[PDB]
Amino acid sequence: TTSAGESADPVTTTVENYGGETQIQRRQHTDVSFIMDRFVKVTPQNQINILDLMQVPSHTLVGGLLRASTYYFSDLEIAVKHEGDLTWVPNGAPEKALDNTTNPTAYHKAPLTRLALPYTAPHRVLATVYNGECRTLPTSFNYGAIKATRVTELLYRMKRAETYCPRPLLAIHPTEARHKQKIVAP
Amino acid sequence: GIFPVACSDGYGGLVTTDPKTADPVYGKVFNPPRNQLPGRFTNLLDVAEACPTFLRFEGGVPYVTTKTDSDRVLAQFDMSLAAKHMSNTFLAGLAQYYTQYSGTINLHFMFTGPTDAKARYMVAYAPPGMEPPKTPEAAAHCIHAEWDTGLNSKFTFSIPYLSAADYTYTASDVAETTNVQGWVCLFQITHGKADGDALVVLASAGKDFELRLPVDARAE
Amino acid sequence: GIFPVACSDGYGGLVTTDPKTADPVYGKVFNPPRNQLPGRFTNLLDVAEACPTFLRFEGGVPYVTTKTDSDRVLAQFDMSLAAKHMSNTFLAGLAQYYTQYSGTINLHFMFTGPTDAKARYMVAYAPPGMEPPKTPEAAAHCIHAEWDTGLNSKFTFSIPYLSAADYTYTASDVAETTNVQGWVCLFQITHGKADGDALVVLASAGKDFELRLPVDARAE
Amino acid sequence: GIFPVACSDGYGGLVTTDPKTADPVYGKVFNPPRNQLPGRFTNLLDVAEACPTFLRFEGGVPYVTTKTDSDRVLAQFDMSLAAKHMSNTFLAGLAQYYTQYSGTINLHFMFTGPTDAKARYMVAYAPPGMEPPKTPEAAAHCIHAEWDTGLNSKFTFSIPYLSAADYTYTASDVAETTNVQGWVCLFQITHGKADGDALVVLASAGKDFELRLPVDARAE
Amino acid sequence: SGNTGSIINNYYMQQYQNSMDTQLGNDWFSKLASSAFSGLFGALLA
Amino acid sequence: SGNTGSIINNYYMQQYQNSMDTQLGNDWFSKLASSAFSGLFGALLA
Amino acid sequence: SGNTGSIINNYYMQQYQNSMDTQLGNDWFSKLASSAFSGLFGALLA
Repeated sequence: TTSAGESADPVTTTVENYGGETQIQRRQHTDVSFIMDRFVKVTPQNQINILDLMQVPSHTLVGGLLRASTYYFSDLEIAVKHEGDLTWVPNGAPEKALDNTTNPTAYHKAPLTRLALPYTAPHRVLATVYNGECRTLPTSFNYGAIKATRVTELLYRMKRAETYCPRPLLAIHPTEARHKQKIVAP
Repeated sequence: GIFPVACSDGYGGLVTTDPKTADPVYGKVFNPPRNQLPGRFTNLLDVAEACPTFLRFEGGVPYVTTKTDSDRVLAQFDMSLAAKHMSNTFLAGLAQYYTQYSGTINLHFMFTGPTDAKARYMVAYAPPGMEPPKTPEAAAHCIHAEWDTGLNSKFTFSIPYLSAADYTYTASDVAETTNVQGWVCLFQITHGKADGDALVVLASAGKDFELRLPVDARAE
Repeated sequence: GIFPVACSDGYGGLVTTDPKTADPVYGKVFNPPRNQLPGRFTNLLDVAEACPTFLRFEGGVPYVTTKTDSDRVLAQFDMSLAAKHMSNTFLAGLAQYYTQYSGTINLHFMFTGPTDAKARYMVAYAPPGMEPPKTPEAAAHCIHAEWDTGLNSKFTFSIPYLSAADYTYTASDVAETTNVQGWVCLFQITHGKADGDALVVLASAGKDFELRLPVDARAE
Repeated sequence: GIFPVACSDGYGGLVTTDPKTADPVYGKVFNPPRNQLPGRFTNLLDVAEACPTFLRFEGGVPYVTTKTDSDRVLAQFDMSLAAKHMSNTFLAGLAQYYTQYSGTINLHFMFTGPTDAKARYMVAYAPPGMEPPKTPEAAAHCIHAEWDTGLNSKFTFSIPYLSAADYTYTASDVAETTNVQGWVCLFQITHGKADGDALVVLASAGKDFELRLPVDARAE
Repeated sequence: SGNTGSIINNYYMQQYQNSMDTQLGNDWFSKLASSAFSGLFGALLA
Repeated sequence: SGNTGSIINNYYMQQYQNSMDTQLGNDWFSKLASSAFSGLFGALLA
Repeated sequence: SGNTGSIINNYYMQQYQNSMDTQLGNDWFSKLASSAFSGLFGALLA
């Protein structure tokens, strides 16, 4: 079809224009909830870890896709391998609170602790990018913090995720005409 | 007596993808209200259909300029989401996290020359199995569309999904020397004084484009 | 056969906060009756609203005395539940066990001078973003109330919750040099022979004051 | 309190055959459509009844040729699914994965000689307990059928299941020197000029043939 | 009713899980806080 | 339906336990085996 | 609703398993993608 390209109203032509037939699509794997809802590994600090989703690397599926939104909301699950007992404290707690066991403390049980945590920030949504200083993000943008004698593995999993205002999602830039890879084959 | 149970071997380890939820530890929290925030999106392909993003041509530019020489090929590239020409589009940024796709991909072409520059263009889909056409005339035998410039600056064309299997791979295997899904071929039929003008091109997902089988593979 | 079950990794450790109960071991005990005992309270904020407690002013006294000199500031302090001026109130004793709040805090002012001592006072809320006003006149542009002495000795004013976010922190971060939630400013407009008389001030929770997200942080 | 349970000894190990399923880890996948593909089969014995396959006779050939000499035995072999004569049929390839069977096995005989070659044949089932008959005449006392050549080239005969027990073994024990289920005996009554012509024979499962008790025993 | 959140019913009787209360014959601070005067007391103008 | 024998219902949805089939638009060997000729073809006598 | 697939109901109340949402007073890209023009714009011939 021709159209006015200056305008920005979306134009979606179909193969019917030259005699084909549009087929049915099933798009549940690109549903935001579904796709954000799986664990991703972060490298932990030894003891105090503040729970901040911007720690997940930007090349991972969850990091790539979280950065493709500018505001988001979710609850959280974490799975942690740690020595000692693990204390979590909510958003806004003094760091010293991480040593008081009436704050949610999970006693060590091999091999790891899986915990469901609520969204706890004072904001109606959080953001992956914030134009206040222009890199740094307000300190209230976090899900609390955890502490144990040593934490060895930390994985985050976003629950009930919502995303607002999409932002660039970039693939590898190939050096040759196609990015070629060894694909799993018999 | 109490209820007897078999704790079964092979079940129970943490799976990073499992369909179950953790036990809660901190109840009763009510959130700030956020109903009606602008800009929500629910499915990554709604934004892939509604927002076309630019292709990348030699030189790192999103356009092709009209040539004034006997060669009428403006661009020819692998119909592959791993193609270099597609590598800055949102569609390619999405496609790297899935292993298979099918359905339509739409190409948009917008003429940027002045009011007294005119041209006529042709886009053709060349399916795998023969070398891609090098001339408008050999390419006329392919599925193709031709158009010219005028009051409307943009033309959009659906590349059809055509394959032996029902899905194709979004990645390209290092063994695959010829592109498995064919080529798109953009030609210039002629122009009247359009030398140096740019045709900019974008790509977006069609109505039945579909990505399935999420995969995380390093990549960014 | 018996019922198969997956004992799941990552579940089952004791959590100091969990929503479940222990198994009982000593049944059938009936308690002494205690229905109708006086003085029950169910929610710590019912007593924070119904019982105002005293503020603390320089010198460790719950009042401010009228000054007879050109300086009309009777008191100026951070609208913070971690303020020194608030540090002996029940509201501050409660607030240290939660990380966020919002809603109204009420201030009460009671004149204690003799029948022939008169004064007129002003309380203003100065929001963050500018230095707090130093004079009644600069402060007149803020939300403010003014009153004088007479047969009723007390005046009560609601400090409004005003913030970009819907909740604020009850603690004060060591990074935060300027108080994040503004100042309350108490001024004396004038007095007639009230030199040395004390205005005592108390604080209580307003109707929509709310504390959420319990935290234990050493502190007492 | 929580629900008490006895984790029972002796239950819970992986069994390679158990009747239960694993926990899923990758949901929501929809397959390419495959309804109506040609050639489906649901039960291995539907193809064992509908497709007869060839017997193997001395020399590695699927036929027996008419003899012109006083010996009228064309073939005699153990009614055993482990018989050499049965060892290339699909029925024997199936039977090695089960330990017991019962029911009918059908033999098919097809004459391949020219239009002026004629013969008359006899097939007999000789039950265990006596040596198999060596002549058409001794064999006439067995269950038997006789037929001749003509417009129809094929004749089919059901070997009956006859045994003391209700099932028999598909394998043959190294202790069993005499075949436990008897013999099938194929004779030539006479021929008119059929010297050298071949009778080819196939076997298929009868209507009530049944294999039970799956077993994997190396074997191929 | 405090910090408890299981939807299914306890396996043990109530008489084993807790002590049982007996009767003879937010109560006060709730009533107190609800009775608070929230008016004005002057004549209001504008 | 293969080798499965639990009477109670699966804890996971069907959409997680198996792939889901889609439609477009013992089948053959069963029909084939049922159509087999089981008669005689002569005239029978006695 | 994301990646979850148990058929039976959660043992914990919803108020413990998740935070609760409050109200005041694919939304935009879905509406946007549905409004896309899919026609022609010329006169069509044949």
